[PDB]
Amino acid sequence: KEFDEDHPLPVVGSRLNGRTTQHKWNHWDQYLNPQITQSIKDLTPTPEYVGMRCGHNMIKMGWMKIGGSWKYSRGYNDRRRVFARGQWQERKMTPRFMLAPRVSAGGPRNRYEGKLVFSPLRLSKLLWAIDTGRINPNEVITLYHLRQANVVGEREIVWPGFVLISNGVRRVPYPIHIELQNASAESIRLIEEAGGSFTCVYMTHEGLYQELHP
Amino acid sequence: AFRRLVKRHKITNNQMLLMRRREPYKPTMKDRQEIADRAKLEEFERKNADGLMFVPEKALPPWQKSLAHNAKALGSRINFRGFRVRVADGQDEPGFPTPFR
Amino acid sequence: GGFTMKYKKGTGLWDEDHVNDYKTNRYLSARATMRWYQEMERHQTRNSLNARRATQ
Amino acid sequence: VTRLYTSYYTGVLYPNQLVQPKQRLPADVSVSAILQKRSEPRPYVPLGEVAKLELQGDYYMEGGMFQEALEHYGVVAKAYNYAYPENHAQRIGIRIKLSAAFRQTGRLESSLANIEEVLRMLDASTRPSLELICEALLELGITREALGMKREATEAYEEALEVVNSFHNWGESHRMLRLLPRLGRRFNYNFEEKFVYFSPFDYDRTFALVDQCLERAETIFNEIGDVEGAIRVLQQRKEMIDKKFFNMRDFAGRIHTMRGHWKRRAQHLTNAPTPDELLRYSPTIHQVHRDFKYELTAPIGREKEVMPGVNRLVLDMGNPYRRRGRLSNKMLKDADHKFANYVRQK
Amino acid sequence: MPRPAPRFAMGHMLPHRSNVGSQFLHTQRHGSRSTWYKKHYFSLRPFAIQRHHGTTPRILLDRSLWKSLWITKLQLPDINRWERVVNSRRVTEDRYAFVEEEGVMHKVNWGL
Amino acid sequence: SGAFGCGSYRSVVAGTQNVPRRMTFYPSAYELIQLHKAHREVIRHFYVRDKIFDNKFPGNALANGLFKFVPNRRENYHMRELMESIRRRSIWMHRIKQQREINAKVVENMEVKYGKKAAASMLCFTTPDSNAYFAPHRYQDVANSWPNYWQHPSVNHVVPKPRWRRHRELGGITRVEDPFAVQASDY
Amino acid sequence: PSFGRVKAVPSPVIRSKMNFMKLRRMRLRDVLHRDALELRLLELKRSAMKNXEQ
Amino acid sequence: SSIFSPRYDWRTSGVHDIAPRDEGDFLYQGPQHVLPGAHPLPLHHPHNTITRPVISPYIPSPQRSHPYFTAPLPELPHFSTTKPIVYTYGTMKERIIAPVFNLKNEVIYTRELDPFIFGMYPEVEELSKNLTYWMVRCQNFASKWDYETREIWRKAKKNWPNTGMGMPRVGNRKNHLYTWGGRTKPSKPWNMLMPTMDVKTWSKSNRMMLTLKMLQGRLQVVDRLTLEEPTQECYLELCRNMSWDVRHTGGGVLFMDGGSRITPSSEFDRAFFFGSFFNGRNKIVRPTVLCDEQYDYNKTAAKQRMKGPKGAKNPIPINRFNAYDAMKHDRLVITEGALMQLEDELYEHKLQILPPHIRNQLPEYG
Amino acid sequence: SRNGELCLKKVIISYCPSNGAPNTRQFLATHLPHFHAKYPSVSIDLRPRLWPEMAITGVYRDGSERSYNTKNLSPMGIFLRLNNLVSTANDYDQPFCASHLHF
Amino acid sequence: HYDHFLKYLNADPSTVPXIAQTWATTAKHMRSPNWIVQLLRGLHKYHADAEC
Amino acid sequence: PKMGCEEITRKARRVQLQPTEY
Amino acid sequence: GELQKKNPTPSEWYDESKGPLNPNFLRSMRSHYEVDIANLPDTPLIRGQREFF
Amino acid sequence: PTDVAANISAGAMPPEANVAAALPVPRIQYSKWNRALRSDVYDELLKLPLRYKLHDFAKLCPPQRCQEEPEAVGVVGRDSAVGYLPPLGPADPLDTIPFFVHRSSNGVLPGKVFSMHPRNLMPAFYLRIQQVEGDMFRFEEELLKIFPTKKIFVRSHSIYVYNVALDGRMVLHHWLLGLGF
Ligand SMILES: [Mg+2]
Repeated sequence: KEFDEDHPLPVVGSRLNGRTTQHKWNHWDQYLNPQITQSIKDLTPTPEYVGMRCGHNMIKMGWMKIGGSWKYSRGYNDRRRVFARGQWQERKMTPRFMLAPRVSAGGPRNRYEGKLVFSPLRLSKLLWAIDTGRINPNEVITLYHLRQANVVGEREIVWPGFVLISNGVRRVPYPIHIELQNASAESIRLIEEAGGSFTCVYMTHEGLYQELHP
Repeated sequence: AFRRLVKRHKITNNQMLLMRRREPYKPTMKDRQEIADRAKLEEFERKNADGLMFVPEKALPPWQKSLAHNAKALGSRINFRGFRVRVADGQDEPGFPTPFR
Repeated sequence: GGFTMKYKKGTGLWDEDHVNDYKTNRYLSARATMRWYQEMERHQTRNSLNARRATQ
Repeated sequence: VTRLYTSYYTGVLYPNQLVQPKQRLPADVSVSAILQKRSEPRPYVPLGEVAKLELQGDYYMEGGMFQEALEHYGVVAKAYNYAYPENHAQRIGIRIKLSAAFRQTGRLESSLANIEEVLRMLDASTRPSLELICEALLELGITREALGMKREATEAYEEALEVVNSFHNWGESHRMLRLLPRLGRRFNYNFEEKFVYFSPFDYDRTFALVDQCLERAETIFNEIGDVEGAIRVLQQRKEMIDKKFFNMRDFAGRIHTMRGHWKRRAQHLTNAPTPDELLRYSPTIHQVHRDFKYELTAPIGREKEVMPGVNRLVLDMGNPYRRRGRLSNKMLKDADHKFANYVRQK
Repeated sequence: MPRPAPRFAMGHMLPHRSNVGSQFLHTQRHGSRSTWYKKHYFSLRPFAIQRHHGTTPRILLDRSLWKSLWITKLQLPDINRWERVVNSRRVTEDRYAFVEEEGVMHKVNWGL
Repeated sequence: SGAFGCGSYRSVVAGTQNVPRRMTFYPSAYELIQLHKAHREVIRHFYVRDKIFDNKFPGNALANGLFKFVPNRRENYHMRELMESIRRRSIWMHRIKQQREINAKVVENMEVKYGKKAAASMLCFTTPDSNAYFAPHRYQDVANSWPNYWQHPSVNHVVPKPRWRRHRELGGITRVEDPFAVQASDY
Repeated sequence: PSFGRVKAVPSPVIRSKMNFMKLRRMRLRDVLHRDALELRLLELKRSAMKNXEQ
Repeated sequence: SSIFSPRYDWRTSGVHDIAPRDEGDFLYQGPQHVLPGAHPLPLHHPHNTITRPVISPYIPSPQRSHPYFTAPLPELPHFSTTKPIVYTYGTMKERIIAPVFNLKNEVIYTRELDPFIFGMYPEVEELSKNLTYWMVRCQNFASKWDYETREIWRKAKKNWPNTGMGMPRVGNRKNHLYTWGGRTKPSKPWNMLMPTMDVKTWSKSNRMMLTLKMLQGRLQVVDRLTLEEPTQECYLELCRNMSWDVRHTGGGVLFMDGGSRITPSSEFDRAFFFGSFFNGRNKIVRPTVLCDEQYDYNKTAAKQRMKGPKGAKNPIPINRFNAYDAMKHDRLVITEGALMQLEDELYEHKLQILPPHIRNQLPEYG
Repeated sequence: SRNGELCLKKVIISYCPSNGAPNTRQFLATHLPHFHAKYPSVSIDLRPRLWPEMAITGVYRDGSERSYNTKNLSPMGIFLRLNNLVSTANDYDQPFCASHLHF
Repeated sequence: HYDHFLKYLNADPSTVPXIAQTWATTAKHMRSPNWIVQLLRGLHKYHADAEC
Repeated sequence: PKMGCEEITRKARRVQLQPTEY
Repeated sequence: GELQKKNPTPSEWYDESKGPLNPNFLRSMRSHYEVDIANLPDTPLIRGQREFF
Repeated sequence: PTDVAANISAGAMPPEANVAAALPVPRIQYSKWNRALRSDVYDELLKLPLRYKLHDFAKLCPPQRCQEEPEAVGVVGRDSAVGYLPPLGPADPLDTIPFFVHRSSNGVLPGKVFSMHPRNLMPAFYLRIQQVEGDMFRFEEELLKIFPTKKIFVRSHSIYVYNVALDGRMVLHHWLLGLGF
């Protein structure tokens, strides 16, 4: 800071002060004033994007520079080429999949043909949809009604349809008449005590497709 | 199997040209291995100072919880006290009296 | 051959819809735009007329 | 490796150390005119040693030894009056400090006399510092409220506010401090470089002076019972701090750790337009003067204002297909005549 | 946005085949160089000769390159004339040369 | 057929007594949106089916009177897409009409139990933030919901007010008279 | 106690978060100053409008 | 070169002739000297109201939220939107009213705009997604061909033994090491990729670009886009009367022809479409901001004889509105039919965007 | 500056007022008045060019010239290099050594 | 019980019922005597119900 | 390769789009 | 016709309190009024400040 | 904040509290489809010093009264087992909130938890709030008051709070509901 007005400090730049490129409008500037968005080069991607990969992630060395040293990386070559090694654990002991026995010829949780693996449906989710206004409680709710109200996506609908699970709900305030498959005993009890009615409409594949595309 | 390409560091003091080790106040490799073993053993002994607290079925590892639950859900459906299922898996016996026991 | 969405081909509001056009340019002159419209209409009309001729 | 900092460690070069200039009053407007419109409705001197003495004097004043601060200020003010010509910035500042010391010791009449002399010297000066004038009339207001002139103290505080709202730039203090969080390239450690903060009370002393002015004005208004004045002063104080925060505002760049790309600091450290100057000189209100004498393009009607040339013959439009065969050249036949009729004179 | 469009495949970079690169990165052809005027590493950039790359030019001057090489008679119909773009047109003036006269730069007829 | 809200043949066979249901008021906003878009879809299907050729170039002007669909594909399109969309629109209409009848019954019961104004006030779905979506000029003094917050009248004091003036010598250009501030440039 | 290298932390990450917390407390001091100004102004406006209505 | 390089400042003399030319060079008079082009902000395109004139009631000012009317004028008839106005999370939360222009370059009446369309405040990331997709798509993919080692036509036999002569060990020597060979991973049109654009992001970015044009003040609403004759001279006369700089160098024009207010249509006017073909900076686009859902029936390379880039097989057509063309063309002319079509196609979208406690009030409000 | 006279005589700046690279235009808008008010005797000649040379030149009183490159350089850096021009005399180039501390 | 009694004494008059219910639930979970559980449930009911 | 090389003047086997894995 | 007969002079919209007007829009609106609309002074004319025309 | 197992081993608590030492107290978990508001969390929020008022927990909780009504009237606020309620608005009318928080299409609050590099399944998480409108920086300052020791970034679209889990999301949702969103 200058002691006196008569003796100002010199303007003799430093490297950090002089070696500075020109300013390009960033997201904050363009959001604050949209008048300076005049070219296609202003429309830059998210600032989390650095750019293209400019180096080699040579293992056990880090991110090395292009054109640098290659004499201390053959694991990087064995990473590029699919050829692999690693017998330091196999030299004496057998692998864990060879040591473990098989519980059955199909394996645990084997999804054999017609295993009845339902996708879960939260009773809390159903009540939330009803309170929101997606589902009309004046009518009998079915999987078609759920799919049309967009409560469940087509990704989740796999035979057999669904199971009503009472996770996070201990009391249903209004009577609800719903048709599903294999609802839990607790959820059925909650609906019955509220005054509604559940019907386990266990349908085949053709029946499911006909109910979803009437 | 250590780094053959030595790491370079900005030399701010001329004695950094002389020093070979980066952190001289840090114990050597085997010494700090022994130190870590000793510290982890002391922490384990502190954790086991109190006896093996027996745990209910819900606070069990996944590979035991549902097995122990299914092994007695049938008897639990009928509410009467004194029904015990001697499941093979579960917590092992400590071998001595425990305040939690 | 193979599977292609013929049930979607020709379903758009205009001829350019549902056409796999990968030979374009970011700037098209007057002649380029005229030829683009010409090629879209020609693609549609050739498809339709060839199908009709084969069927008849 | 951690640093104990036992030996002498040279400081680091950081953009916060940039020499910030002083806000100067324009040459046309004068403090005398402001006061009138408010009332309408060199020889050698051991300056290093006298600076030691003045630093000791302000240390005494901050510690509470008012008489010692006053005598130190008197000595250094004699030195400055001998060393500097009439109506000098350091001269008027040191007699500001002297009037403050008088007021703190209890010689309120002499304090008021010295501060009025400061005001007349500011009027005589050409382009006085905004911080200097604000501090001068702040001392004036405090002396007035010590004498018992509470309305005049509030008037002085309000004129400080009206000067700082009309001549002070609220964004120039953090022009080079706003994009500094973009220098941090590490997220697990050393992540305070992404959250570096610089308080405006240290980089804009005029802001702190006017803040204290408004605080004292609000206190006086609460003592008197002027809810309207208290609300006005608090509103203005809130507006000032909001302007400061807004000029400090900025979005976030990359969050996580970036390796390499050290040459991006050239782009990071730049004369980034502050929000204030951006909204002031938006290219639509402060338009860019564009003379077609030095250009090769002009509006439709102003065809002859283009840069002149010797023997200019309009050949045609640069139709890139003219290089092709006779059929392409036949297709590009009447375009030139139609363009001529399109850009004909009115 | 599901997998936003890659910035490297935006058609603004036709680089030499390097060590690193994505499968969707279109590099320069084998045997071809990235920069057209860089016959050697010390080759200069032509002053007024412009090679239109990518899209079709809106205004093509007679001395600029587009899908063509440099031929003297084709790119310079009259060597004493200089063509430029004035008001979205091809306007041709007399080519001149700058010479020092009385301490300033003065324009003289280039051919003469 | 479980498409309508009455119940499926499976529930009919089960004999579950779900006939007397609690009549609750339901505005059917989601159903009305779906009906709107299904109506648009049906109209667009009819348009794309009735599209006939209209070529503007002489090379393609030979078939300017025909349908762009061959007769077989036109028939198949009409048989699948058009009438499936019509059936979906009809399902939506049926559901909304059923709900409107139930809502009329509920409104009548509420009017005979409490009164006209009381029933209207109980059935009104107004939320204290409805102005933020339907009339923000009445919500400005509540909260700042502007994307450009600095221009909100509460925070409007931060935006600078330059002193612009037109210059005839520059061609009517507006220019700001505010002098620039000196910048820190060296250290 | 804020003298250079105020303490010996058990880890440089702890040092980093200590510096981060220092900067955060500075920013919070400024924010709390502004918010106290706003709260006092709001209470004054409330009292003034009440006394005006009464 | 890079600024942090020794070769950056190694040119010490010879850059500037000491003598100034006596035609354009001048001296700096002082602070009051108005220099042409000088501006405090970094403007890579320093235009003003003369070079790039804005078409709006007011010049875009920081004190105004948008350079258009905020209330209907008592001397001009006001036309509300075809669909009711709803303010979502991104809308400007303020009334937008724009004048409708007659083809005689006159303001006949005024019309309300939809904040969901022209009020979606722009965001650089969304606009960047739009622009990047458009450029990567508009690239030509057929020219991405290149030779492979197995496409070199050399004898499939080792040329010489590895240990016989002083030549290096090589076999077919048709690889990239030789000037005649090809690469192992060459560029192929089917190996290139075409990006996928979702309807949500496409519509959001297009509405942000429309809002950006409205904020800059280069949006102009006309009643019709019709020509008396389908010739080019009639189109150029219309442009000259409406002050549309359709030259290759002037501020280009982007038309969105959707028909009249009473007579909207999804097809372009025939006469105007035949007349608009002019070698300049003018482009006509379809009256829509939405797009068809893109698909890919070869996601696993099942059909090997596919010639074309990986990714979406249904890309956006060329005549669609986009950020690239909107940035390239200065003025954006939109018809009332196009406005109606945009509102009709975005009504259900904004209604589904709406929150539930507000959605339940839609039939209540009408 | 020697015995009260500046060795720098002329400052050649060349820029394009219309096309692009707004760094020199920013400099002419913000820093040029400050430099001119600080050094009035230095004559600054501005040259509007279509393809301008991104460089700043200084012509001294002994006939010497010194040019700095200002391509994509900030206006602050341009101001710094202009002050470097006005500071140096461009008469010699000697190392900083013990045998050269005394001229 | 010490923690929950402090929470109950320092609770906001609008959060007292929920904190009493949480205290009763915590007692039931930790298997406190049934009379303690019933007293805590009665306290929760006293704080929650207006007529009780 | 080169522009007019005998290696490319004559035709050879043309590579096709490779099938992906399971 | 009715509106133009009723309103001879521009309404509140013809103000410079927030920013400058646009000469292009003024020349397009000239035909709606009797007074000269496009003729703007260099001063930011304000409605309540000075009576126009 | 007492170690139940330590107290049992010391003799300060009976051995029947081993269930309390092992398992947490059984409470309805907070989710996106079930707003199980916590009185203790809301009490901590009310005790924390903030600038804007917060509504009462009684107003936050949906009305729980007798279900003897024959027809469920479509009132604005009715009984809901999942705790759904429309926004209540500001707590004091003589105030202006600098920001506005929009709700989702299903009524869910914008608090959304992500992970750092979820490909390797790393247990480091963060919260992203991308529906705030108005003064995102004032929202960020209130977030600084809430989480003092966390790293918070802000952009034009989203606000990131790093190293906060579903519990942090629950605290944020509680604060927003109390504020009136
Ligand atoms: Mg299997």
